[PDB]
Amino acid sequence: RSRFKNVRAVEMGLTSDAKIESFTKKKFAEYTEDEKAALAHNYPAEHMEAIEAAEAAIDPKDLTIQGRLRVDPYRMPYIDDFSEIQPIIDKRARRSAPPSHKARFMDVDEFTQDLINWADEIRRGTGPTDGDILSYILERSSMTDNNLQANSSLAPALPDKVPGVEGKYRNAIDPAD
Amino acid sequence: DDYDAPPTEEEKAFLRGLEQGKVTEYVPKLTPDTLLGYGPPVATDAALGKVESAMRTMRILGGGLPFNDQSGVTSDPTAIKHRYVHEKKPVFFSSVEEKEWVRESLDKFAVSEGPEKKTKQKILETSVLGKYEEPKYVESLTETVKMVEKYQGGTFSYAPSDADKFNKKLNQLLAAGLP
Amino acid sequence: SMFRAKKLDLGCFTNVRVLRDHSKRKAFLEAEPERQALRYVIRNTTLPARTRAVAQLQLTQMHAYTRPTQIRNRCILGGKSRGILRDFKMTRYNFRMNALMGNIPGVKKASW
Amino acid sequence: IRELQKEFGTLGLEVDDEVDDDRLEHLAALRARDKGAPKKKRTAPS
Amino acid sequence: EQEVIMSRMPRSLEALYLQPLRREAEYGVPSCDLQLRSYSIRNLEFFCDFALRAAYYLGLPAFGPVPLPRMIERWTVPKSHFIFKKSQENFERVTLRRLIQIKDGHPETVQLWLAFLQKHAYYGIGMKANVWEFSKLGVSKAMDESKSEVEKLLETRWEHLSHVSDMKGVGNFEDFLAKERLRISGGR
Amino acid sequence: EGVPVPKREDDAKLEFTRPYNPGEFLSEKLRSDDLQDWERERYERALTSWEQTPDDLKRGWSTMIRDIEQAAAPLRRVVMPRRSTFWYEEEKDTDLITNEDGEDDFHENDIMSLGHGKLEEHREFREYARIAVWEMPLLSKYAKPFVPPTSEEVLRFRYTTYMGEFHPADRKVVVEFC
Amino acid sequence: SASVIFSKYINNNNNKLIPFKIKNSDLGRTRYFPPISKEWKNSIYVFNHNNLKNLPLFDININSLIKDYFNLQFKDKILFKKKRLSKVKVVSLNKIYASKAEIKHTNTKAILTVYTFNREKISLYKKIKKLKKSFYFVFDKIISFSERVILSGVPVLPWITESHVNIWRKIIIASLYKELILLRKYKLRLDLNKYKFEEKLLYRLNNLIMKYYNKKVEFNIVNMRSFLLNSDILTKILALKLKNRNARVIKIMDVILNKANLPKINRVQEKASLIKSVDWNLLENKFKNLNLSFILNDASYAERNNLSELLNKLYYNVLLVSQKGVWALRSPAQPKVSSFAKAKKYAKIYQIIFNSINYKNMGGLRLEIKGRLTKRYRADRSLFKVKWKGGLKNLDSSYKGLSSVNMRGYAKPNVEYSIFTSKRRIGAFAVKGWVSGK
RNA sequence: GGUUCGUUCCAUGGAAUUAACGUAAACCCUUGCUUUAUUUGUAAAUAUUAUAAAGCAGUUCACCUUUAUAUAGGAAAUGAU
Ligand SMILES: [K+]
Ligand SMILES: [Mg+2]
Ligand SMILES: [Mg+2]
Ligand SMILES: [Mg+2]
Repeated sequence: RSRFKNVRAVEMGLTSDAKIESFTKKKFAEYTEDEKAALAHNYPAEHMEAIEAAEAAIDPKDLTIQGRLRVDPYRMPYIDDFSEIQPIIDKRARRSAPPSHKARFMDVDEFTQDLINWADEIRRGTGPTDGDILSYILERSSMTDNNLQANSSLAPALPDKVPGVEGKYRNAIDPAD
Repeated sequence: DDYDAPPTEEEKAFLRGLEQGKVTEYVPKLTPDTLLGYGPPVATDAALGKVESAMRTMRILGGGLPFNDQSGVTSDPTAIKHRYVHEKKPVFFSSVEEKEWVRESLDKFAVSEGPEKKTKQKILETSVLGKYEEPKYVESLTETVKMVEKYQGGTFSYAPSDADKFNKKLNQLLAAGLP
Repeated sequence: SMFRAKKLDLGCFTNVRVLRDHSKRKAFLEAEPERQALRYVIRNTTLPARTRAVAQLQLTQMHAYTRPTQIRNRCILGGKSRGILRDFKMTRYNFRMNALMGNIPGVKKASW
Repeated sequence: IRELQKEFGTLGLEVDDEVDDDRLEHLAALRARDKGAPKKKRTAPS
Repeated sequence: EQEVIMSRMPRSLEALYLQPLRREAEYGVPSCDLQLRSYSIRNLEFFCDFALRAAYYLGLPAFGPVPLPRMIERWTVPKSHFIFKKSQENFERVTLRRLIQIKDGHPETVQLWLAFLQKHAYYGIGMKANVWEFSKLGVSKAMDESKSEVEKLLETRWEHLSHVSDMKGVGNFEDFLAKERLRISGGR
Repeated sequence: EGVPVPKREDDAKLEFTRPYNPGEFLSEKLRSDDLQDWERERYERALTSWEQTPDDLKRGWSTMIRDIEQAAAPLRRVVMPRRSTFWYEEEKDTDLITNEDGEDDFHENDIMSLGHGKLEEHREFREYARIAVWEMPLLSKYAKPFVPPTSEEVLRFRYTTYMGEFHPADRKVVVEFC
Repeated sequence: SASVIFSKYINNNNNKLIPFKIKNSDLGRTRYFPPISKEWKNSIYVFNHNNLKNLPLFDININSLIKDYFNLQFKDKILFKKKRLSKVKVVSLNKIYASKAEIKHTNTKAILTVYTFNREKISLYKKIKKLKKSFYFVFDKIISFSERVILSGVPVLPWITESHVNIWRKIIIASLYKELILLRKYKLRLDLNKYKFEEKLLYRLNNLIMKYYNKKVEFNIVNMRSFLLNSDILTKILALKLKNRNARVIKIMDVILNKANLPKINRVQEKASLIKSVDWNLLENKFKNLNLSFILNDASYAERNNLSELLNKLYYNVLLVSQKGVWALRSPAQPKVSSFAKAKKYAKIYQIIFNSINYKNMGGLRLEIKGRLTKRYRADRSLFKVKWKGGLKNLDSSYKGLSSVNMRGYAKPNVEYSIFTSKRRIGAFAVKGWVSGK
């Protein structure tokens, strides 16, 4: 006897060990050599290492004898690879460099040089566009830290129109007033 | 005339990237070295359990903070310099990247690379080798001093300094009740 | 008076008696091993009578602050000493108000 | 707050101690109507 | 430059929508008793599932989650800060817990399982583990032969700790550890 | 000591009190007041080069700074607070005063704080699904099969861990042999 | 052979075999399990409780510390602001408001959550945006006009050292001093407001708060679009308003309430109950025998043996196109991502995640003011005012009948209660506030 | 004017139509059942005590009686459960 009962495997017609193998190879066939190449050409190197190991760890015989469907309240409501980090539905990424301790807020002299440096970087790629001027008030650091873009701890914002919230409100205020 | 133009479509799309975020990369990485420091400090026969108990002792000397190798590299330079210099106590860095951030944050501050030789033996002596001082068996009940050391050596509540405070007053009393 | 720290170190609710019970917990921490050697020599009936009489007289000369029975838990938010809960360092009341707001983790109103 | 005003005081940032600043305003108001504290006596009563 | 019709998805992703697979123990001798605790169930119940998924990849056959008897503390406090004692109300603190037992698990492998769980611990859960290991006679010798083996593994770990020459603030080393472990623990 | 007095001696001396052009600025700078001799040569070559250009070139400069002054004119204008204002009713900082035009309107782009606790709980379920799809499989490369103890392994020690927590009971070692 | 002790733990095998039973009874959907972090401020469990008895007291210290951190402002001398040295107490409202922190404790770190309403950025951004676009364009011409007059001969190069740049940099400032101080003034004030949420300044606050929990603290600051979505920020805004002696108490409540927009509702349908019927679309009712050995064994469908295909018929797959189709992978520094990360469309995923969140829309509001809020400086009886807009009930349970999960056994999951205490020149007063979610 | 444990519900009024709180609902413990889990609990075991997560369940059906025909109630160890 094993840890599990064969009651569920004997009714379908998998009483024998050789019968369970015909089901695994038919239902849980391993990836073909062609699929691996295509799968290794789309995903990066590191992501492929975890895939090849999972197909060796998770043997197909386990999925047949004891594999069941997940119905718990913690199952993910959708299917996704979770390969990258998405804007809203994922925690904000932190890939910046640590801040400088000796950094200080620029002065009128240092501020001018930074403003001059910004005017020469955009004049090397009329004049400054609205996107460059808008990327200077929100991304140009005014600290003596070599224009560091520190990782923000601000939680990711929500979509422009949240599902379940949009389409239900009317603005009582009137511009004519 | 005080009118402000509504946010343009270009500007809206730009703010989204900052607020909502962008599609960054993610690289899986998991090796025993990335798990070293979070393991259980157990005195097993497996070297992994003993290497973790030594890492734990370095954290008690460093201040006792947990081994957090995923919450950044910042720290307190003004306080680590005082502890490392004005108090002359050790300092524990969860990673080398955190060690170089305090260097680039202080004006001419030098942090020793590694501990000294003796400090490495004192850690392996008790945390890894586990060398104790067997409490001897006292037969006669009149052996006051010997009997006290027996009890003080069989419990971690009495520290080396507390036992000395005890033995100081005890020996003072025994000597004051003689002819 | 001699045990009161010249520089206040208490970070909780400060009081006249909270500042007095804190000075006793520190004075007892320093003299506990010494005070436990006098109580051991007094109870050891194997030592000479004079040895036990000298320890009995020296224990009586210890300052009151050194005595551990003088220590009494006090609320870290109100400073009272009556009806204090050891698990929260607060009065029965301050525990209630904080438990309802959600400041005490785990505590919930009980119904059964 | 006094240890926060010194950590950010090197960057030129300021912050009002709403508690202490309020305690000082209450004392100043009393001196306006002659209700403050008396001169601390530092000698035996005689 | 063509399209390949994938027959199925990676097994790693398909295993996330099935119940946590479990390995079969040949002998059934416990090698670890991990007991999780929390004041809520949605994080405890969830982490218990995540733990079983890690014990399958490591070959550790896990058994559980076994729901242990919940611990209930009770306090009855007066609703008023004064004379009004005739009106009281009951409070409590229910501790919900589980138990994941690992049988026939390699000692070192179990420590990886436990290390992986602490790094990715779910907020609001307290974990306690008891590890069982077999050993031969003569522990004194064994613990002495493995001094050099541990020195080679710590060669690249000594960088964490750094101190001035002839540390004077520590004084008595063994006494420093004892009283510095109390401060961190909170007194005992 | 004594009753506290106000601290009114707080001010930042502006470098220049009025806009100076290259000529006037260099002239005042090169008044032989206090500077290195060699350093005074740099300014001199600059001033000499400044007084070598056509008048029109100099004229344009004078108008260029006046075109910048008008570009930053609406940024130093004291906006008058609205009659029925809510935020700037007692705001003594003229700078922050805006028009209060559509500043408190709901654009249907946010949920309540209670909803952010369930959304932040999903951002964590993905963080744990990303670990169980990409990082857990790598744990199988370092696992070792269990081997039953031989006839010489007669002891069964027990060690307790609290997973990164200091508990005084984490020092006991139980041993049981037959 | 085997050890005698290794055999005494094998014989103790009375385990119960997993039955894999077949469900014959219909199952209803589970309740809405609210977040755990909203029940208690500290979501923690420690095996040694000596690290748990101070948390209620630290909270006050932390909240007061974080409150003062979001109020940090430059010294007027640093920005050449010509401070007005008045003896009055300015009551400023255009600052960053914060809520009571909510900490998620672990043995390794602590995640400190705080909801803010950045009211300073709303003004600084719009004002600095008034600066014409020609300013930067005309300023770029001065950099080219000064590199042909001062750093040239007759009307970056190897014969131009950095010594000449120092003097060349002052002339521009000599003629644009009063202009650069203005731009720099708003640029710094915006960056300060921006760095309070980034690591450039949070690493300094982490140290001060790290001395209480003895752990590295991670922040999850959340930005709110309107201040009416959090009771902590709302009761603090109304409190600062009433601190003035001339504040019209009753009229300030009407302005705040009028700024609260409630969604349209069908009264008859909102209060209508739900009948209990078996939902045969539930994953538990669809397949009553969850064993894959029975679902994939040609039960009803044909040639769907593949497990992946089955999952696609139950969950929305993002990788595939057309919701149901097939996965087509292309055949044979830069970021390490997939070759289809851009093709993935999270249009319906956003609609699945935000529909499973309850109490999103604000449906209730209640403001209570009680205390000494008179004008004249004399002894006068207390004042009490109450206003509300919408209901604070739990509609899912009060009308429909669905089971809810009360917080701490007595509180409704959808209501946020907060109290703020202040004082006038004549006495103390409080401001309570309830905000509810539909 | 009837009805209901209840401003519950129906009808009706030459003035009504509605909202919030309380009520109600829901929740916690408890009861039967279904599924999950089997240690530190259980003699054995193919699992039935215990432990505890979620879900279902009632006045529902049957019988009898019933106004203005609109709203319903009774019976209680010998209908089911
Ligand atoms: K000892
Ligand atoms: Mg009527
Ligand atoms: Mg057992
Ligand atoms: Mg049962």
